[PDB]
Amino acid sequence: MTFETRIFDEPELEFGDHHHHQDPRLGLSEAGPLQTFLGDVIKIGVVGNSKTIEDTRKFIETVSSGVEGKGEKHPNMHPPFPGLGNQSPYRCRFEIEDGATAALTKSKLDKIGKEPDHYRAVEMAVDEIIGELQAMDDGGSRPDVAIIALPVKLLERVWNAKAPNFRGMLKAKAMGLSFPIQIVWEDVIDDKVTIPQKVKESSSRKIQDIAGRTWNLMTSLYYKGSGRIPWRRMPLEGEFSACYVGISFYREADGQQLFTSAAQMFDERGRGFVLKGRRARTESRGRHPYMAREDAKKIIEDVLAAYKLHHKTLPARVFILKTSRFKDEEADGIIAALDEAGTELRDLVWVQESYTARILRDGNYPVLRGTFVDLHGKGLLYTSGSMPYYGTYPGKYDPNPLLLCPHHTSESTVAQLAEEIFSLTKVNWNSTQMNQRLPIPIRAARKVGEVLKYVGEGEVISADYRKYI
Amino acid sequence: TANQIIGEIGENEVRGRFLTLGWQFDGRSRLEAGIDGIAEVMNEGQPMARMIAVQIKSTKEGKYTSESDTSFTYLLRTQDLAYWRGSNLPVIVVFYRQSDHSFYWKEVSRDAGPGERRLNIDKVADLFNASTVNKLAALTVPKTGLGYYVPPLGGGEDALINMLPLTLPNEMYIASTTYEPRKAIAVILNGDGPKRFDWVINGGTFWSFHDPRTSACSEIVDIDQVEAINTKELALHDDIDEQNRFSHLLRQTLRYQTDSDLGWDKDHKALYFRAIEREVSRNFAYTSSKKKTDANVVSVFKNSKDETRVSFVRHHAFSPRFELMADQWYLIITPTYYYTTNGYAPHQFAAPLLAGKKRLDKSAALRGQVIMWHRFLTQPEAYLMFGEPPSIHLDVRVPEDGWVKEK
DNA sequence: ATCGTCAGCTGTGCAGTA
RNA sequence: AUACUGCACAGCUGACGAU
Ligand SMILES: [Mg+2]
Repeated sequence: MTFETRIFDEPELEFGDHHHHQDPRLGLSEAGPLQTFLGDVIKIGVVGNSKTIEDTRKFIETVSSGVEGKGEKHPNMHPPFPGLGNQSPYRCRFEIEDGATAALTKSKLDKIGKEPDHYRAVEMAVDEIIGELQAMDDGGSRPDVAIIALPVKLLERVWNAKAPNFRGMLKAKAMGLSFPIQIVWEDVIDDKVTIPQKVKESSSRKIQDIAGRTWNLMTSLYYKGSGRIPWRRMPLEGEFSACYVGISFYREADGQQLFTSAAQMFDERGRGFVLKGRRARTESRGRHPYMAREDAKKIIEDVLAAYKLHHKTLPARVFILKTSRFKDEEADGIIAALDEAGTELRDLVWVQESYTARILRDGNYPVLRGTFVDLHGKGLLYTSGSMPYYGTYPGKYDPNPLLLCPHHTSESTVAQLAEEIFSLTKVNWNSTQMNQRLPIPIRAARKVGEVLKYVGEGEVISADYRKYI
Repeated sequence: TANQIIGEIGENEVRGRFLTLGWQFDGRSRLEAGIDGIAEVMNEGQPMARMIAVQIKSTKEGKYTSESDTSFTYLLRTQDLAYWRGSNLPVIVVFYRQSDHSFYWKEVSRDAGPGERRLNIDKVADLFNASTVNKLAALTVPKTGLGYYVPPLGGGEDALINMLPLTLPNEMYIASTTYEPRKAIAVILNGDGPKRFDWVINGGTFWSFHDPRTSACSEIVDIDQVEAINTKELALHDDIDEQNRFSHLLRQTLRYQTDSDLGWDKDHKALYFRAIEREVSRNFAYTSSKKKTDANVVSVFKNSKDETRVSFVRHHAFSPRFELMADQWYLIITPTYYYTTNGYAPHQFAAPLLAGKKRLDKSAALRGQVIMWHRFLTQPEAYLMFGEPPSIHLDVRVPEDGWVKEK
């Protein structure tokens, strides 16, 4: 048997003034963001210790004027950050206001530090932080995005040396405030400090140098503060209207219950790309990663209603990505919930990250990004690999490629859908990295499920994506 | 004259050597005296207007200055460095040796304070070719400035997929019988004959491919209810549970076959094979077609602090999964290591040295590992033979020829 | 209620990406 | 917790087989 293969060109993304480039950093540098900001200032708030507030201000004033990257071996992999001055990528200024200076007390950290019950320490720490943030939101000093950068002293007596998380219930509680939060471990804002790891206590974590962290955190802060999207994937000329839904899975904070997760995105009329979640919690029925009928039907109803509310028309094509097997328990419900609304095209793809076979080529380098092989219906696609642009391989071992398994109800061929998700992988607003592997709806649903894993019942969830990355 | 005619031959023929790819070449007027026709890059015939100035020179025949089989040097003039300055386009110089029709070029990036002039050509890695052209073509892009890059330039490569075409026997035997498998192992363990397992007892049925009566499996199959059936009619089912039963049959079939040296494996990774005295192999003779090479298939490495005791013994392993490919069964091979204390118990700590080995590893050793690991697998009741993994043709070529090796 | 074969799912963690 | 990849380990859901 001879297997047909395919090579896809690296996709280009939209930017300001109808620009098109394949690199988010360079696309922001030449053109600016896709949507500009009417205001010219973004207000930042700091929560933590006095030293951490100081070094957060030092971090902002350090990266305002621009800080270069790393060695000259790969100039395309670590571009310099041109700062926030005259030639800002975001064309806005980022200021810390004087009314948001939340400094914690050493007596409280001595108090919480007591570890009789580890669970109550996490709960009362998170409750006191959220109470102080709520007290800050009440006054006339509302920030836009709050850095809540944790100190070494509090975190080491709650995370490693004591088992619940921190980020999960912390963002589960920071849900009524009219601004998102961003946790910053102390190494990011101050590079002189070294924080030891938990299990290999002799060893410790290693991070990037300066500017990659600067790029990722500044893009995250801009998207959280302004609310205007930095980039989106460029639509093709003469293409139909499409809608992307993704479904992921998780386990709760108990023994034997699984609760599932979802995410959703589409396009706007003028120039935009929405990306949201759902305001309703998902309950449990069993422990297999399955969907039943009413869950899939109400997911499709929600996403179609949210498209119709924005475009005043139903979409012409629905694209759904899952992680477990696409069986007939829920595919009948999906297809019925599509045909009651008259949407013609329909694609349903199971994504497998659990395979047992790879592809081997000559030389010391593996296959490039986007290499496609067709296994008689299976769509084996390498969403990572070597880079003609980054100039090298950013990894150690052979990458585990995605296995496309389209459902037999799907419309398009296995080669078009892989190119579509190959375009869809680089719409990660967390970072500016190019070597994304999982597609963005599965990634977004995983983030939503990780946040919703610890949400208490009766709490209203937010569909705004700024509280998730 | 003669050398003038040789030069006018050489410029046209290096024009042709540029023309064998999408590397469109243009000529020059009469009165220039220091640069010749200019080369322009196109990918697949589509221009993007990237330029290289080229200067031609040519000889007829003979050994060059200090010429060897792998390298040869040359001398350069003194007044030409002003025009050989690393200008807006690099000035690549080329020479012709007509005898083996060779077109020599060496990189001209930028002259500097040394001013060594001359040339340091090698025979193998600085010749005009369709294999190392990206390293040729990555010169006009400067180090300063970001966003400029050149795509892969032509060529092709034949890759492969780690798969084994197995040759299954045509027929196998179905037998309905008593002696449920716990009683079957309880009666078959105390034996000295051919107590070899290649069956699944499912619903009180045997489903073997070797003769059950003519072995130590006589008591399980009894003296009757033994027949034969071709494998093709019952290979295709509508019930996926029956397909899983056939996969169970395949695994227990190989469990006989791959019980060659030290099989009978407990984890999902099979092939625990090893040695008996020094616990080394140094084996899997891969004869190839130009030379044979050996690799440490079973490896013994002493610890750093203590040298008189063997720290860990290394073996190779794989995990089969038995995926049919449109009514055709292939074996999926997934290579992995097996650190062991001595042969029977898992090692205490060996993970960070495997990760360290993977850290300095490439994917070149993987493919070579798979081909040497199949060169042994191609060689009574068991056929113990296997075919060849398939190969595919790539549209594009990896630009590693224009890059530097990792570490 | 465990046990090989089966194929897969999530949870909770450690290097550095040239 | 600025991102992402690879290794290592442990658990639970549906069609399979027993003393
Ligand atoms: Mg973030």
